[PDB]
Amino acid sequence: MQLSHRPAETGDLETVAGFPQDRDELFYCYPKAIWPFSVAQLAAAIAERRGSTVAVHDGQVLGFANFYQWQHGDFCALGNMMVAPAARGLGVARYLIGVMENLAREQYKARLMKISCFNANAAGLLLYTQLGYQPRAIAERHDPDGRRVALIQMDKPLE
Ligand SMILES: CC(=O)SCCNC(=O)CCNC(=O)[C@H](O)C(C)(C)COP(=O)(O)OP(=O)(O)OC[C@H]1O[C@@H](n2cnc3c(N)ncnc32)[C@H](O)[C@@H]1OP(=O)(O)O
Ligand SMILES: [Cl-]
Repeated sequence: MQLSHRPAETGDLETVAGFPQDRDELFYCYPKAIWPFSVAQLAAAIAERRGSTVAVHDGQVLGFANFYQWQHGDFCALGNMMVAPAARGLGVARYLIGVMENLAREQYKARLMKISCFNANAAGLLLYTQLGYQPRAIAERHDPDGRRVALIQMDKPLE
């Protein structure tokens, strides 16, 4: 998987808004969104966030991520991490997380990256563990059916 990256563009949003395959996946990567996902919901997140970036391979947009918190000299918090279903398990998220780590360091002078994953998202928890993130805290949250879930907050030093 040779991959490139660039800022997200308007024409990318239809494709990216197709990445979550079901209500669970949408909850995991964007818990304030409501199913079905739409370009309007994606565009609204982009407008409130920073660093919205796509990963591209062989002319296809395969991954998306951004920051929902940014604090210069301090940390960024990575969210909306989503990969095309036909392209999972090929390193897209690993590549994109590295690009976002570099952007945090270079543009934000961040010392730390924060992420939070819902307990049911095994793939996400294992992704960030593989990339050297460690768990710090667990917070109670609710899913769209009002059921109690656990949000696992993790972080990683950027040096
Ligand atoms: C902070 C957040 O935004 S959390 C939200 C994460 N997003 C979602 O859950 C939305 C739906 N899911 C997806 O988009 C994807 O499955 C992602 C983002 C979780 C993973 O993206 P991928 O590009 O498939 O992951 P990538 O291939 O880069 O794998 C990197 C690591 O993730 C983990 N991983 C990825 N998929 C799986 C899986 N199906 N089962 C177990 N571990 C997995 C492994 O640790 C893997 O490392 P390895 O292959 O060296 O063992
Ligand atoms: Cl998010």
